[PDB]
Amino acid sequence: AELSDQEMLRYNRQIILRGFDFDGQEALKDSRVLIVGLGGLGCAASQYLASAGVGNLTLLDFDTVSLSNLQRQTLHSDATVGQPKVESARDALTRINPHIAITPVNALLDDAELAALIAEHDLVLDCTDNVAVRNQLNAGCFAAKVPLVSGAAIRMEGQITVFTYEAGVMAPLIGVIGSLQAMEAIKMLAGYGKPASGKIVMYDAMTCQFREMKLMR
Amino acid sequence: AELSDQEMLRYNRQIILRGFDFDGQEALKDSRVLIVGLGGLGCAASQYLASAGVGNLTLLDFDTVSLSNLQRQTLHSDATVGQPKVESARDALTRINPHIAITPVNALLDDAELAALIAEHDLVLDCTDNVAVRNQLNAGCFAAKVPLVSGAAIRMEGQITVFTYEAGVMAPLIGVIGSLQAMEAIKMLAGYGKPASGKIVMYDAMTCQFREMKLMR
Amino acid sequence: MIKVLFFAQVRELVGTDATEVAADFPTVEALRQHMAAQSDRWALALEDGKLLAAVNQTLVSFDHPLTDGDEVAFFPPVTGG
Amino acid sequence: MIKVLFFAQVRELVGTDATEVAADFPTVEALRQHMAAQSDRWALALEDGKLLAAVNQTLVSFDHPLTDGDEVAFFPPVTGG
Ligand SMILES: Nc1ncnc2c1ncn2[C@@H]1O[C@H](COP(=O)(O)OP(=O)(O)OP(=O)(O)O)[C@@H](O)[C@H]1O
Ligand SMILES: Nc1ncnc2c1ncn2[C@@H]1O[C@H](COP(=O)(O)OP(=O)(O)OP(=O)(O)O)[C@@H](O)[C@H]1O
Repeated sequence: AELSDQEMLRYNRQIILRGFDFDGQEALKDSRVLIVGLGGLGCAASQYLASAGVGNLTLLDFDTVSLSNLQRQTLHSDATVGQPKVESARDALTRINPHIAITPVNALLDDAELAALIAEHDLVLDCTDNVAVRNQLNAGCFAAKVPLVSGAAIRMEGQITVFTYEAGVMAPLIGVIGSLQAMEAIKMLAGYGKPASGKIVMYDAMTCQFREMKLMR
Repeated sequence: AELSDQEMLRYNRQIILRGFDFDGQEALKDSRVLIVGLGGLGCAASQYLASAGVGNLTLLDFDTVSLSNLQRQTLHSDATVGQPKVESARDALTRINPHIAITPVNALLDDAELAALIAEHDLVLDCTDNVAVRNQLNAGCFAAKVPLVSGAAIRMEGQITVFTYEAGVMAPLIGVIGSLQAMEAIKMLAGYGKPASGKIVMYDAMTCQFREMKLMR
Repeated sequence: MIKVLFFAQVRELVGTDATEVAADFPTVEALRQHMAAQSDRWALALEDGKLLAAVNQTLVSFDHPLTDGDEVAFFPPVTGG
Repeated sequence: MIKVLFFAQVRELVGTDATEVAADFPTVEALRQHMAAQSDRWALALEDGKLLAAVNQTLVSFDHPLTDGDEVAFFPPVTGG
């Protein structure tokens, strides 16, 4: 906790929100969030987790930047094509906020290693593209009991779900879903609002409609 | 129209979307969109209109960048504080896509001038914060018959509406609404999908619920 | 009956999401005052000028005719961003 | 009757958003095959493995019991991003 005079000015528009106040902004600073997948969604969500103020973020991805990715991953650029994504992203992110601590992790951890990593944070963001990983995550998160804000998108369709315990893709869709995630994360971290656990919010871009569907164990 | 080999690679994930194809991507390139208000929303929406490929964009805002703005306006930075917003934004945007033509307009036009400007584009984005401006826009757009993708956000609440014819604010909310706008714009520009005209989609962040309410003349 | 729903900041201030009420308001504006007269918090939450009414999935003037069975939602207007 | 709704890519391929159908499927999987047998386009749109069923606002196994009055929505699953 403990905001400086400068943080307190930059974070103002957040601090004055009824129910949030200085307290919320201190929670954010004290948080340690883990983002898995700095691609389409990982890029959208982190840009706002950073600007909002989550003090500590860990980027986890093994891939590198490429041309095609530049149709939607705003954090990356032509000058960074080839470079690994955790690094391209960290650089852009620390430009957005030089106040937070960013740690990049260029790799492909296995179950033993994810598990250790997860237990080290307060919340995880599923920003991946395959059920292999998504399953490890859901597994580790449940074992340590660490909240999971999971999301996905492809073509013109998105989904977002919370756990308290090729095909094309239109650029702005990753933004809708990505910013949804970053919102829910902040909600959990500061105990502000009511989380979207217990359901899946689906977004249909082709028609711009949102549906809510109840989940069952 | 006419994509180069490089555009055709960068825009791929869009081109392969059924119903969009090369045709859509050529429409985008040929479009002339006008964004009014490069603040919280203007920043969110333009980042994806740029990466997606709208060939020509015109930034219209009279204000300058400031600290407080850096909690949510990712396009700006500490190094640009003080500089006008159209310019800070143009620079960041041309980094995202060196292929499009960006024109900044540092000013506060009146009705005569908005009207001339509007009639020069194919679509306008209402990214302002006051009914004075929003009204001029709605007025001019209706007169020339140019589509209006209007949006707004404050505290934890957003809205988006299409026309075919202080209080705090959580950072990620501007992202949800902003990316919604950029989506609908692309939809109109290429005749892809069905537009959200004839209603208001409201987003309640505190609970993460979306409502649709029918509009009347 | 009269499923009066509340959204966003409005629901925030009034502390409830929905409330059934006895039929007795000709205009939407009729209900607007009854509810607003409950307390200072209610007065503000439902203050005139800063409120928007939505009758059965459709937006309506602060006059639309209210009958039994109607579902009225009260949310605030948004400008900014 | 049986309000069978379609969302996203599924509705895209089948060309309709909703369709009422005569009660006659024990399991959700029962309806899954009837509709899929209509054509190659329907076969693919409702191909097994690439579909998700939602019975009356709640997600359900491809077995949930279907009775008259039920509302079944068919949308695809999303991974990626
Ligand atoms: N096991 C994993 N650990 C870390 N990151 C992962 C893992 N599995 C997938 N990812 C990452 O998830 C990201 C998101 O991918 P997305 O589908 O968003 O873009 P891409 O995979 O980078 O795009 P493209 O469709 O151009 O291939 C990637 O950048 C990918 O590297
Ligand atoms: N007449 C207008 N022409 C051009 N831009 C306008 C006009 N009216 C308002 N704007 C711009 O709309 C933008 C969005 O403002 P937003 O409410 O998003 O941020 P701000 O006004 O910059 O933020 P803050 O709350 O820190 O004051 C501004 O950046 C503002 O300058």
